[PDB]
Amino acid sequence: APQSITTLPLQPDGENRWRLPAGEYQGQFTIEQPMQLRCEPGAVIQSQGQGSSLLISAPDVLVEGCTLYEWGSDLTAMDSAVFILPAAERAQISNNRMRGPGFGVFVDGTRDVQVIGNEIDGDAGVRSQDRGNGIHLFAVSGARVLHNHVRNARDGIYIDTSNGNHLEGNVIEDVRYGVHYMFANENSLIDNVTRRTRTGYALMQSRKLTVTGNRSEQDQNYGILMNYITYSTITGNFVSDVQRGDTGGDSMISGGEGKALFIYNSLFNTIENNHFEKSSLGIHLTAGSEDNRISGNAFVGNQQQVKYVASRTQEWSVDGRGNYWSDYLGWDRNNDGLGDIAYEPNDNVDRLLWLYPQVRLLMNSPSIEVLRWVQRAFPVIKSPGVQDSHPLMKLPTEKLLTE
Amino acid sequence: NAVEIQGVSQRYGSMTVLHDLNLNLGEGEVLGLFGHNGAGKTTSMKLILGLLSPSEGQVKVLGRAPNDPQVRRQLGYLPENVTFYPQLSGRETLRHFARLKGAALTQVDELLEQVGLAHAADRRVKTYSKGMRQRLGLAQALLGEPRLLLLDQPTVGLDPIATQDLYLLIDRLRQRGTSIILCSHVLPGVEAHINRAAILAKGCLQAVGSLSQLRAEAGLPVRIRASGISERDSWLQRWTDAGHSARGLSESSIEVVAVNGHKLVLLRQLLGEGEPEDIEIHQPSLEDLYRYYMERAG
Amino acid sequence: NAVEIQGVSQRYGSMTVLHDLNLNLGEGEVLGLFGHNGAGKTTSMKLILGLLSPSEGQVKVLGRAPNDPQVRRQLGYLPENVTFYPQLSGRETLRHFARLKGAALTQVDELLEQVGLAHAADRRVKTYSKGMRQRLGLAQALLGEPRLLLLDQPTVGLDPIATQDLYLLIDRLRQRGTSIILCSHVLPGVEAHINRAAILAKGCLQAVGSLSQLRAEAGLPVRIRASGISERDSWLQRWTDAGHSARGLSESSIEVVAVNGHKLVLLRQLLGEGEPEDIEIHQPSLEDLYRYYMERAG
Amino acid sequence: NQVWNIARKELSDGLRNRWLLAISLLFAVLAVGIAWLGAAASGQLGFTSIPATIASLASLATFLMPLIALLLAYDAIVGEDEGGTLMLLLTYPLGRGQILLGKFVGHGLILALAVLIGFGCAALAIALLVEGVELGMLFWAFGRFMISSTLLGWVFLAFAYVLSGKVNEKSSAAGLALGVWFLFVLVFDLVLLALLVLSEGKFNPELLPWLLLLNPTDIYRLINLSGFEGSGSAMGVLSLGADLPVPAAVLWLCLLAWIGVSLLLAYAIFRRR
Amino acid sequence: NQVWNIARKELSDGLRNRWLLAISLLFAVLAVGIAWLGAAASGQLGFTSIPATIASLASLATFLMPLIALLLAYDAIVGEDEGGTLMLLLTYPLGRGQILLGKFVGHGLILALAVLIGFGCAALAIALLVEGVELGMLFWAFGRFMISSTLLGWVFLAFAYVLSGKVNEKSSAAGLALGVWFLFVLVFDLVLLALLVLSEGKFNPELLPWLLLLNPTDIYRLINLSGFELPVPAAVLWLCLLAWIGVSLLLAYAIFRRR
Ligand SMILES: Nc1ncnc2c1ncn2[C@@H]1O[C@H](COP(=O)(O)OP(=O)(O)OP(=O)(O)O)[C@@H](O)[C@H]1O
Ligand SMILES: Nc1ncnc2c1ncn2[C@@H]1O[C@H](COP(=O)(O)OP(=O)(O)OP(=O)(O)O)[C@@H](O)[C@H]1O
Ligand SMILES: [Mg+2]
Ligand SMILES: [Mg+2]
Repeated sequence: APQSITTLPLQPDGENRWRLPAGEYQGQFTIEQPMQLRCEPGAVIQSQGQGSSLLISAPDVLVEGCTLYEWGSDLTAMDSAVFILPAAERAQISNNRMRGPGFGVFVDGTRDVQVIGNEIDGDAGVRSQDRGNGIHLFAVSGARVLHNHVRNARDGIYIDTSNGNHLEGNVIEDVRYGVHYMFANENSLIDNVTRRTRTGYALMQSRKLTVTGNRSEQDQNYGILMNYITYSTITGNFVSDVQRGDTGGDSMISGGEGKALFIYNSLFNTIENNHFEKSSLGIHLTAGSEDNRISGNAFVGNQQQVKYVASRTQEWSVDGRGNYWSDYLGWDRNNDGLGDIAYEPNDNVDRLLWLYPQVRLLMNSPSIEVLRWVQRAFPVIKSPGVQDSHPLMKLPTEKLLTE
Repeated sequence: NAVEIQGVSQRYGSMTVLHDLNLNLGEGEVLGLFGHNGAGKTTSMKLILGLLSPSEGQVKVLGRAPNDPQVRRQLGYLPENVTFYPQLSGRETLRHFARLKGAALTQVDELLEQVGLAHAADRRVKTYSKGMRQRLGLAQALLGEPRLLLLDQPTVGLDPIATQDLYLLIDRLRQRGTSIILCSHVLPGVEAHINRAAILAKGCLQAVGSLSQLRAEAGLPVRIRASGISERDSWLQRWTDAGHSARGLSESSIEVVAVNGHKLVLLRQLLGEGEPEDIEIHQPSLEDLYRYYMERAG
Repeated sequence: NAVEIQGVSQRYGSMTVLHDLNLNLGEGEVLGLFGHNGAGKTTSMKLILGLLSPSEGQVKVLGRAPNDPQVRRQLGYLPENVTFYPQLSGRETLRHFARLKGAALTQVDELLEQVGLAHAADRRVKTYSKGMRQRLGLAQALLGEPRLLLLDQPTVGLDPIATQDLYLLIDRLRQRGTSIILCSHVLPGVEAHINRAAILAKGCLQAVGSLSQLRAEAGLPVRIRASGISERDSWLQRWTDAGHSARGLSESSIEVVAVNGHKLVLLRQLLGEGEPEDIEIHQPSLEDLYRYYMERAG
Repeated sequence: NQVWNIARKELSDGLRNRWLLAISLLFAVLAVGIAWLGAAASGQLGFTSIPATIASLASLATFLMPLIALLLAYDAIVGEDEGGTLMLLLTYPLGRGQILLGKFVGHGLILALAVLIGFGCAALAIALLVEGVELGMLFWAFGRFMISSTLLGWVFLAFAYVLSGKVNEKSSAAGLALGVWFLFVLVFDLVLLALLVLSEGKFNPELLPWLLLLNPTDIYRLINLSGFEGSGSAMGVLSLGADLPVPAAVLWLCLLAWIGVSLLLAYAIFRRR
Repeated sequence: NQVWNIARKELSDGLRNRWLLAISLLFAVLAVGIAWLGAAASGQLGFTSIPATIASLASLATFLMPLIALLLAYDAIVGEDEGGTLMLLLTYPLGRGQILLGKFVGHGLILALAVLIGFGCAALAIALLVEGVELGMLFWAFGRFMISSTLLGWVFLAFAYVLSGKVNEKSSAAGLALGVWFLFVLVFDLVLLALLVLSEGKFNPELLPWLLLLNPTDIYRLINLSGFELPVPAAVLWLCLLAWIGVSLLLAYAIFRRR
């Protein structure tokens, strides 16, 4: 309800550039001017705890070097820190420091927004029913979220039906859901880390997207949940240590013993060369998930590395890598770097081989391996998932461990 | 006429062990083979058994070649250095053997007391003695009722009470029409049961036939070793001039050795008026022929 | 004193095959063990060796216990049923045995021809004979300097031209202070060489000592055999009453035994009337001592 | 019979060999092992007491059921030749070849007695815990199995006999019996398998599973891994044998002919002993 | 020493046995065969320098290199005792352990001569055909294979001595000798999985680094992966396999002193 002129737009230089002095600015500011906000490090805006603190609806806004604290909490009224209209076109924000209750970034409808290097740690005092959504998108093309270090939120960065949508280098910690996706076709996310999150990658009913190089580090029971997304390219991505427990919410999910890759019904997807480390259940399947490409990936540490739930004979390994099963019995028999000695491992032996790595010595005893040879000759345990048919190598993608 | 060896020589690689050996054997004969310890006495039996092949001849044992097993039903054998399966009973080896020779269980039970091993049965052969192994080999030779026996040095480790007992068993088998082929090295004792001798060379035969006419061409002296026949000095020169010797030892002892023709009348002078204290007469024996024929051949 | 047994009995579980054997030995003697088969002679020298435990006592071998290799060096052993590795040169086995005895290869050459196997040396010993095994079996006991010697039927399958050759070799060995232990089954021959006999019972011992005092307690007749001397009638009636057994034959000869003190006084009268042709007389020997001592107890 | 007398002897010393009575116990715990184990998740598995798990046992008996036969008959000729009883045994009214087949089936019955009690408990192990299975096909599964093992157990007797007829030392008979265990089982499996990829890249691929019958031991797998079992799939050498269009008893008779060629060679070399 | 002399006997006994040196000809054709195996595709020895052929060669050695040791010393006491001639050696100035270890290292140098003429001739066959310049590794990684190859043979040769002194018949010392070949090759590895599949909660993973010591076979299959790349280091794994050597022989030596 204070205006733009309640703030002090000092212009030592022209070209609509406005240096800001230091000061304890008060009030929920309504900035309605194309503003080059060159804000002071000493300038601290203490908002009054009620209402959106920064309404911006004028286009061409450049925000740098600011901070703000304790804005509103009316989440039904969208009490964000910064409030953005569709009319706020090609706006930019950068270098902003937040410790207030409600939303960090509300954006809807507009195009070409740039969120570059932002320290938005809103509120973790609530039990993640009302901790606040961090960055809410709603059909916002041209989305640029860059290097944004965020904590203290409920369900994280929300993306709703956007198509120009780039997520580069952003680090999120300590949240219910890391990033949320509703119906946002041809998305693009790059090198993002989700530390101590009740899930990190929630993706629902989108399409055509690319998933590149995002590392899921120390996550709680759900790493990546694809839901109803065909044309899904997931490359170069790192998964470490999904674990036991719950999320608290369980709105449409089931946070449990630890599923590294929840898969819910892609028609087409090439998930190629991704690392998966030390889960409980490695690959969740759904029975409606078919026509997949999983070649080149990496499966270490996980206990029940694939939960094959389909009635389907899906191979999904097009002549590349049976994706580095650590429970892969069968040494390199053919005298080349080509392996391909058997089909996939799928049994209950993976639990104890996770529990005792020493028994892979006892696996390759020649008394056992001729008994293993008749089990491949006679699948008494009826599994339709032969599902590798080309390990064909020893070890891919060691370069994904560059933390 | 049982065993008919026909001029046979036998080799070993290039080394011969026989020089054209011809031999006959009737049915009441007992033949004692003697010679060196490499003379061919073991390997002679193996041609009779058909263990070898007669390279330079043939032999018709009972008119037939020895490779027929129906010949071997009336044939028994004991080898030298005889071994058995050493983990069995004494009766169990023989009852195994009785299945081969076709005799029933009513032979082994009295063949055990033919050698007197009634306590010794039902024990392991590796626990047995030398003679307790030897009587088991003696019993299988007497298994059934064969007509030809080849006792390849049967006197290995035998009681000299029991050694003459089987000679009586030879003599009982001699009157039962069974000719026995023998070789031995205890040279006394056997000769009373020897019908004909079979002394032979390294590769050759030396002589054949009975003991009496083989003493003819083996002119060998009769010997008297003594101490105190009558005197030394008066009983010295009256024997060397008689075509004999008289070894004048000084301690009242003369070794008069007569040359077996003038043994008739001179013993009336020697021990018909001589005064016996320690006198020992020696008839020229059959090992002395083995002394002689080794000096004849070699 | 070399070998000293102190009251020792020996069992095979319940089969106590030795009864209370106390037997000693000096340091230059020649011993003769005799008895039946199964009497324990092969068991005896095994107890002299470390092959069996002294169950009810102990042995003293050269003042020591037999499980010591410095005591187990200067003995010389030859067993019964001796056998070797059948695929080697027999000199090379003796060359292998010389490394175990420590004697050099300057001894294996003359010992091969002392037993006389150099004509057929350097072949397989399964291509040897029973004599040629035992002559090779003799030579391994001849290695080095055997102070003690142990001879378990050494004369089996040997030529009697060479059987007494080892007896002179035995007679060459006690002159250089080497006590031997000899058991045998041929009872003639050894009596020229045995210093002390040790004929023993079933499990027990019968008697010990040298030859002549063993002849004291045995009632011993001398034995006279004849064939057509002069008469049949007067020879029967002269000895049916005069303290002898006039065994009444009929071929003008009555084969009368004298009591060996009675041949001194009346055989001058006897064969003057019985004009003699070829007559041998038989002193009561160690073989004759044997069957009495066999029948002295069971 | 005259030939039965050593066969009556050959059971008794094998009875006297009180731990060759104990050949069956190691030959039974291979059955009751793999009755209750397997590759993975196999603690007390009665539902996977299938004939394919019995077809696993024939692949395990590819190795040792030859080798048990080699450790018996490798010294039944040479071990009594230099044991010093055959020259006694030639005197007894027997043919030289007459004593071979008596020692053949005398050794041929003791493992035949061992195999029907080596899985006779495994027959009753079905009755012990394996509920819900059909005994009638298992009657025909083991009838495909148990008599097929002992004829292969018979066929390595006469392999051991012709070497022990040939050689005249003890350890070289053992030294050659390990040789024929290697080349006639493990090498001859793969020499045809190494043939079929490059030298039979394109040369003459027509009569290839006819070449399998020179190896005898894979036929015993091909008798049993085919059997009446349904799958037979992806079996690295037996997929080649699945292309052999001869009927089922043709594989039965050639192994019986593999007896019949081999005993004639035993009659040869023992006549030249 | 006199203990060398019966070993000096036995070097003739592996050569005058012409077909006991010729078990290296068995040992060569496994080496030249499965190096050139290529059982999936090729059959022309492509990754011969890569120890996948050596780890395959270390696999099937556990079948038969225990078994080659079992075919020699199983009758070196009892067939000698059924041969009967050992008592003459006992009269000869010998310790019973001095009899035993010279009978051990006599046969222990038979197979030790057989590996480097059997496998080491095939090392030269790879050194003249594949043209892989691996002078540093094949001098060493074969040596970390072939000295284990004789040593796995050395414990099983000693494992034949612990029952060939026990029993009094030859074929019982081949029947009962197969039980340790049944154990250490086929079933003792197998019951460890059956131990593991029963107790999902128990059988703690710090116990099983000392359960690999109890099998002498799998530790031979443990130093295969030295150059190919562990809770237990290699130097203590070298000594525990030869810890089987001493506890076999004195167990045999007490048994050999009770005949
Ligand atoms: N199978 C064989 N191969 C080669 N040579 C042999 C064979 N058997 C024996 N010999 C040799 O041929 C000769 C045959 O003689 P034989 O064995 O009959 O001796 P022998 O006079 O009977 O002696 P003994 O009475 O001591 O046995 C022996 O000197 C032996 O060395
Ligand atoms: N290993 C053994 N187990 C049981 N009893 C045995 C064993 N060895 C020998 N005996 C018994 O001890 C007795 C004596 O054996 P030994 O050979 O010493 O007597 P021996 O008079 O020397 O007979 P021989 O002169 O024929 O060798 C034998 O009759 C035998 O019954
Ligand atoms: Mg002879
Ligand atoms: Mg004796």
